[PDB]
Amino acid sequence: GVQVETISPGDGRTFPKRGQTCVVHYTGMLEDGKKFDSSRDRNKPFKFTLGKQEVIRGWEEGVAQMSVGQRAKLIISSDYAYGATGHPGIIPPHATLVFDVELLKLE
Amino acid sequence: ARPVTSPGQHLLAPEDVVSCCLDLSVPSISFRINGCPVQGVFESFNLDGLFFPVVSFSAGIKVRFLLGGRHGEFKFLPPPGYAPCHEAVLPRERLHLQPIKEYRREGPRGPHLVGPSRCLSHLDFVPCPVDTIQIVLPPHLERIREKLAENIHELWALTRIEQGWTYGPVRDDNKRLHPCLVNFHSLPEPERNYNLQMSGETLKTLLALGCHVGMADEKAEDNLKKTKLPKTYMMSNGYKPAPLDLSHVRLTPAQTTLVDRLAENGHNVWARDRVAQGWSYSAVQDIPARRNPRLVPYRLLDEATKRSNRDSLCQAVRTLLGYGYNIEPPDQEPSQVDSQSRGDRARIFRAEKSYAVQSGRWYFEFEAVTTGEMRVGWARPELRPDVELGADDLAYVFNGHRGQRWHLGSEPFGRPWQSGDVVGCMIDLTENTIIFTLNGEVLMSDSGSETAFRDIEIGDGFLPVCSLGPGQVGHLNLGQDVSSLRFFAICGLQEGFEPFAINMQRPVTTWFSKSLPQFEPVPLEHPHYEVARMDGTVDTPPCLRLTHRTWGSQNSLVEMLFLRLSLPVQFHQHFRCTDNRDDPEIILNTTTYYYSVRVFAGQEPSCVWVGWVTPDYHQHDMSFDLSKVRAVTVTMGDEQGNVHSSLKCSNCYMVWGGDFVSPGQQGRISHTDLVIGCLVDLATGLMTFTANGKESNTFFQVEPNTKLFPAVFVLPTHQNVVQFELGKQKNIMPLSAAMFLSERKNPAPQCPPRLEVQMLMPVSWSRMPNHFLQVDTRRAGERLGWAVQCQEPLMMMALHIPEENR
Amino acid sequence: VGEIFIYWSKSHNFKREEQNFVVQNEINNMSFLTYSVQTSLIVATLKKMLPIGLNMCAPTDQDLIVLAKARYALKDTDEEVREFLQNNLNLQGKVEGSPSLRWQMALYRGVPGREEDADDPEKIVRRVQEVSAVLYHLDQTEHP
Amino acid sequence: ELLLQTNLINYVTSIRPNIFVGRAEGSTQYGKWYFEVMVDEVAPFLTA
Ligand SMILES: Nc1ncnc2c1ncn2[C@@H]1O[C@H](COP(=O)(O)OP(=O)(O)OP(=O)(O)O)[C@@H](O)[C@H]1O
Repeated sequence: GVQVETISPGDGRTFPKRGQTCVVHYTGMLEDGKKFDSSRDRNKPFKFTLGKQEVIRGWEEGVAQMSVGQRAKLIISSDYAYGATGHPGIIPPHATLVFDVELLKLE
Repeated sequence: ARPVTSPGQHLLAPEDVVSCCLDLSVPSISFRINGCPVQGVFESFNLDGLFFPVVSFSAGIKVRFLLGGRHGEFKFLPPPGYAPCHEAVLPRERLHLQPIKEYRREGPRGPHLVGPSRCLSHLDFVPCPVDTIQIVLPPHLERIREKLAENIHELWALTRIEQGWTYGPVRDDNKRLHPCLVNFHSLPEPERNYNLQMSGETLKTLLALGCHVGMADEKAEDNLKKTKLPKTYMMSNGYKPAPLDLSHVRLTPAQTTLVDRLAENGHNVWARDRVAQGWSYSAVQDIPARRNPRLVPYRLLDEATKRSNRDSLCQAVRTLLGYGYNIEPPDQEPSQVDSQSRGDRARIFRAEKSYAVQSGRWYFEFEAVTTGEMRVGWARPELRPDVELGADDLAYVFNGHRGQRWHLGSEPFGRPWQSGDVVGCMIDLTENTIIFTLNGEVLMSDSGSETAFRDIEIGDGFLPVCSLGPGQVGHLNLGQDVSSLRFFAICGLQEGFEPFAINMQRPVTTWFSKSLPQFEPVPLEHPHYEVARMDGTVDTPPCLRLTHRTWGSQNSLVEMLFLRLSLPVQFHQHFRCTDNRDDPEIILNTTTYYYSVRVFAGQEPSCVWVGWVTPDYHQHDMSFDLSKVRAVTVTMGDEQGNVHSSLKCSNCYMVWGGDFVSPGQQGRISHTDLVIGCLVDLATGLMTFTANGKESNTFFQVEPNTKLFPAVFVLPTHQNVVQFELGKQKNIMPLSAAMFLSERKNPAPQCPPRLEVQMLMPVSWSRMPNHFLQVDTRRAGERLGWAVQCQEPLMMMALHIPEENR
Repeated sequence: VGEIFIYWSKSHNFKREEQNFVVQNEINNMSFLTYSVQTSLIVATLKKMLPIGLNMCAPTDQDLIVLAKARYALKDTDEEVREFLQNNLNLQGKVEGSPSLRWQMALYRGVPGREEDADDPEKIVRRVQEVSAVLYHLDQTEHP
Repeated sequence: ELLLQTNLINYVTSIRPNIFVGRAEGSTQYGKWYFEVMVDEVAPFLTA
């Protein structure tokens, strides 16, 4: 894998820790640029707990790298994502995913 | 979007100062963020036009333009040699923030529809004085020149002393001291030589314009006397202006029209000389830097300076008349600007097709804010955007710029409007008639009939329609608020006519003729162009042939034709790192695809361009050559030198047939057909061309994931023009394999029904958004600069065609 | 003007004398406006003045005007048409039923000075009878 | 790639000062120009 590029800076001090809930807004696009998912569209932040394997490896590591209040672009390879199987109907097999992720707060 | 490295990278956030610098010499565009260099530049871009600062945005921003001087306080000093942009405001305009190519504008009574704007060209700033070097001054005019220089200097000094200029050793505006305020013979050599040259230039341009000048009275020269001037007009050194009196002389209107041309020519010659010397234009005068406020071509010059020059030249011609030389104005000669095609020049706004009315009596109003070219009336739903309103049978309109009624031609009708006049358009479909009223009075034809049109067949229906020429503004009132109509009560209410949108709970949707060229399928009934789908024989692949139906006949249409195949080939997301029988493994494993274009004998290859176009090509250029192609190099580098990437981006990749034309064959009609093959490697992003089986030097490189449409730009020269051959070569797959997934491993050439030829159409109907972003622009202050604010969100649901990326 | 036009429509001799006068004197009715019945000044001046007559009548009176025209087609005299309207005053159109009457009423009541109009049933019958007679005779004139 | 795609997008508009500069042979215009833009307020996500 996962590559992180800081779109906007964060506090730079608070970072997610294992077993700590992370609240984010994400917009997911395929490497071609086609959008397939976005929490801003649903208007509800996505909350997930690190270390529980609730999200894929790319989210795990990339969001662990990000700091509170930071907006970043995450590039996640197929191996670090749904991979060969993919997500039938949404993500084509063997696809790289690009996510615009803002880490709102930690709870 | 190409990422560019900069210290502390982040998306534009509050308290960020973006400094943009344009160097037109390289040419290059460079950026600085908070005073830190942005490690990336644009360069080698097209210079066919005028550049302006621009900021694009969605709702939810507040930004400020800092243009230097009094219109903005630069936070960071401009890089050496770069001028503040506020210096580029033209003499006749005041600096302000404006939208770009708006077709709609808010108004007091309601929204205003706006026609296309007139844009200056980069060539409009090139002074073009008439060629006078060929003319040789007759001696009688030479002697008059000798005195004309002095007399012009006398008038100059008279004006200077009248406005308060006084003599001095050095020239300074505040001191009001002028060194050249001396006798002409005592004038410094350079200025005196320039004055003599200009005085001779006046006579020489008089001759050049076609005017005739010839001595009439010798005694007039001896009769002329210089006017005595008072001691106040007498100069500190002792010099006195001595302009010869011309109270007796009189000027004809034609002579004044000629004086206007003389002043324009003189100013243009002066501007050309100063440009040659190295001067340039600036809103603020800087003599040490060779920047002048008046160094612009005459047409763009300020009104006051124009009047001053006209007065000077009128006095000069008066001096010639006083000397007695008869001057014969030359007759005006016809001249047509033909700047743009009239059919596509005017923007047409119509009601949506679903609002067409097939019965009843309907009324609406059109207020003409300007007095220029505007048409208003009723159009049928199938109205074409390229054709002018009323030129065909689709629309019945009124053009009150000159007072004509337009339907299948123009006839005199009514009278022209002035500014603010309201034209009420009325359609009675029970009587099949159309009526036009100006300011509540029914316009009458020459015969005296009240109805403008008669015996109208209902057909599909009728829709309100207007057409605005360049620079015109009109307010269309469809009557949703009946009290808003100004003359409905005076005329129309009692006659039973009803407002068009009287009982409509929402504003009527409108469609305007957008002038963005678009690729559309060739019509199956096109009068001039025919496309034939030919099956692939044993020795021939599938083909799409273009033929000119009307070649070599009256009404034939010969113009540049831009053609593309409907389906694109898309390059792979990731590029590879670093007999005549196909080999079963190479053909299956190859990523190269090939398609050819056959230019038929009799079609000049010099008029054919063959290649590919991205989904972004929108140039309907009548005079097209490869120089017109858009192209820009984006260069990423390190914080010091060390260029890292030099990518080139363009929308058109093509080769000219003149390159493959043999030098001996050039200038002669060729019996042979010319086959230009194009190969694309979808894995390596490399594009190559072959001519008659010979590799060409031209080659192109494209970034991964690029979409490319096979394309041909041709100026027809024969009944048979070109043929898209969708074939293949040894170990190169056909084009259908790239286009279609199901045929990705099929080496047999195919031309499925979806694949077809499409031609570039100049204009197309486009829906006008019901709501528009509210942008507030205002000058915050002398130091704060100008300010743009947009705070109210506005969204739309967009339907996207995957293949066309539109 | 409507009374004069009504006399023109009723009397055949008036029409023939107007036709003669214009023909012998070579008058130019087209020049006057800027022969055929349309060019006739008697009908043209009415056509010009009629919008004021319609302005008198309120939009509710459209049905009553239609009925009065029907009576004039029945050839009823003006007084008995007046009595017919007087006894049938209730039939005046209902604004609620038709949307058009709503936006017509908007303008009619918005224009100052006409709020007092329609207050008097005698006034209503006056205006309806007059405008109906004028419209009826104009219909006969325009019919070939 | 086959079915038409739909999505909600923001409206975007452009604003310029009435300043036009270009290069041509014999032109009267200067070749180097410079300006600045200061960002006072920005909402990263006013909409989706
Ligand atoms: N702005 C102008 N427009 C038209 N003609 C001009 C202009 N400036 C100069 N000329 C021509 O050149 C002559 C100027 O001569 P000269 O070189 O002696 O003037 P200068 O003192 O250098 O000018 P300035 O008045 O700008 O100080 C004018 O008489 C006219 O012939």
